[PDB]
Amino acid sequence: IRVFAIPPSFASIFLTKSTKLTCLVTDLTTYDSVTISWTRQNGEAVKTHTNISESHPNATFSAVGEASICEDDWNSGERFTCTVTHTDLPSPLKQTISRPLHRPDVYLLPPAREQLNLRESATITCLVTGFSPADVFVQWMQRGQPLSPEKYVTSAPMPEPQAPGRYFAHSILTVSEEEWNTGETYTCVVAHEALPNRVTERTVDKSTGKPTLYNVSLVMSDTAGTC
Amino acid sequence: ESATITCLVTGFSPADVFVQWMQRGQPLSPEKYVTSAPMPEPQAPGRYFAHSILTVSEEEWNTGETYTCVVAHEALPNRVTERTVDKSTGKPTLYNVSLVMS
Amino acid sequence: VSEEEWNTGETYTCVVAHEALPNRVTERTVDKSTGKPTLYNVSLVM
Amino acid sequence: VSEEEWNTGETYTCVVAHEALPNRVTERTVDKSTGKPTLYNVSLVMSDTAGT
Amino acid sequence: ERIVLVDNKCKCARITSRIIRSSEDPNEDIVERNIRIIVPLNNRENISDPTSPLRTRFVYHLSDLCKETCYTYDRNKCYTAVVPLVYGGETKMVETALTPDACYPD
Ligand SMILES: *[C@@H]1O[C@H](CO)[C@@H](O[C@@H]2O[C@H](CO)[C@@H](O)[C@H](O)[C@H]2NC(C)=O)[C@H](O)[C@H]1NC(C)=O
Ligand SMILES: *[C@@H]1O[C@H](CO)[C@@H](O)[C@H](O)[C@H]1NC(C)=O
Ligand SMILES: *[C@@H]1O[C@H](CO)[C@@H](O)[C@H](O)[C@H]1NC(C)=O
Ligand SMILES: *[C@@H]1O[C@H](CO)[C@@H](O)[C@H](O)[C@H]1NC(C)=O
Ligand SMILES: *[C@@H]1O[C@H](CO)[C@@H](O)[C@H](O)[C@H]1NC(C)=O
Repeated sequence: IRVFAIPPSFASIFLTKSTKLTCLVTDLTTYDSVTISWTRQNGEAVKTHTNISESHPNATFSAVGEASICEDDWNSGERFTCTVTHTDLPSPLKQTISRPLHRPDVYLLPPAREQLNLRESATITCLVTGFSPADVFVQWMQRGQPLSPEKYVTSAPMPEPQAPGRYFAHSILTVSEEEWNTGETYTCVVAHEALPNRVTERTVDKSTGKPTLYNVSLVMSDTAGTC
Repeated sequence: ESATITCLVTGFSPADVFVQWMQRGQPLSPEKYVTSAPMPEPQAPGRYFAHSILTVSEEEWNTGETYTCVVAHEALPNRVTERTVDKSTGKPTLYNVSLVMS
Repeated sequence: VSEEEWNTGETYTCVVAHEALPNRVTERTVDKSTGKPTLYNVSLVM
Repeated sequence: VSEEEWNTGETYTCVVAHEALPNRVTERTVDKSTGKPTLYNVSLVMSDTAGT
Repeated sequence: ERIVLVDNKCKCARITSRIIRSSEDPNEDIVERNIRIIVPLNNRENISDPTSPLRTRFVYHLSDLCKETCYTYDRNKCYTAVVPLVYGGETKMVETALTPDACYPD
């Protein structure tokens, strides 16, 4: 019978191109055919719970108001009241959640040489800074091949020391040293708002890393306009 | 505008690390450098990883300071470990520069 | 250390401990490339 | 042309018209520093060799 | 295996790269960025307008061309400048080709 409203992450509308509403209710008493109301400013009802656990060994029956709505409705800033209708509560309580702009500063950093000297593995980081919305998702992709979710992990949002409004996040795809030094392509992409395009593709390689040698070849020839 | 320095460190089985930054042996204020919380590593659940991000002006980077990242941990034999970055801390960067006048 | 061991470019970190140090102990690293300024050679071919 | 005209030389052009030209008109330009120059005064600057 | 990062045709920069491979060991491979710039030595501030004098300055910003005026002529696109041709009392305004054999009609 706990009352709390949690908003779906903006990364959900980029991962699956859909929005899944959820109300944060913990340890609600198990009752047969429970009803849940998730009303917006229009007052329309919510679609019933899908893929829920009716019986819980720990009695943690979360009341989830799962529904699929357009992102425009939530982006409009409508008040979302989670009316937890139940037999125990005669008058359900109301909880409200709402959201009140700089482009992400994303660059890809090559791994250190000491890690390659150790030969155990290689760690590459993708610095995502200068973004005002809290949530941010970073996906790792090698030549169009998706990976396991657990191989790369993203960081929790933290306030930027220089600008309190801006936030920073670090994402890593830790890999092996052989895959790094054989020249395999690594690409970093970010799914964040306040951007001209939907996503920005950034990549770094050993060839496009720190270069040690430079033979510039400037030919002082009278012949011109040929190359 | 500025230079952003990140400090990579992994392998925390006790899972208790503090990162400090100093300039020429003088410790800096905690406002400039921030340390991320430890998180599990995909290879080994026992080992964790932590990060520190320092925001400093690019003109200070061009001066060639020590910019040491002191990482303190229990498992370290001396309980701290720092590395020094510089303008030429990587390769010697030999130049093959050539000029043809054919 | 042996000359070949120095040629291998090992870390050879020197660590020193004292009470006046901020962390009571500090580290430094010396290699073959701890100096090595950038080598510029120029060619003039016609 | 006079010698003082060649000193601090202006652009002298040779424009000729014929059937066999692609655009029917071609042009060639000479001055002091192009046609058999005494010296090749060039300033060659490279910036941001690191690149992006 | 030489990869071409960028190539500005009318500047003739040709920024390339290759990873040279030594014997198999902990990574000591030398990463190199290889460029080949052809200076004209006879072109003007406009390669199309003959009136401008000889240009001495040779500016090469690598980042600017990795992502306006340039020095080297192109073989594909046409460089056409307006030129006066006079027969008698009157004059007719006619086109011209700065360089031959580049983009002649086919
Ligand atoms: C020298 O370069 C300038 C660069 O702006 C040129 O001036 C214009 O160039 C465009 C490019 O095709 C033409 O469409 C315009 O007609 C040019 N302006 C004039 C007034 O002709 C031009 O190539 C040179 N400048 C001048 C003054 O001739
Ligand atoms: C420049 O230095 C490198 C480094 O040894 C060398 O391989 C190269 O041949 C040198 N250039 C010339 C022209 O000797
Ligand atoms: C560049 O250095 C290499 C060494 O790997 C050398 O073989 C080559 O001749 C140099 N390029 C020159 C001298 O133009
Ligand atoms: C030659 O070039 C230099 C540098 O660009 C310049 O200072 C000087 O005035 C030039 N001299 C002539 C005669 O063009
Ligand atoms: C630079 O040297 C390498 C040899 O290591 C050669 O393959 C490459 O072509 C050179 N760069 C240029 C622009 O000639």
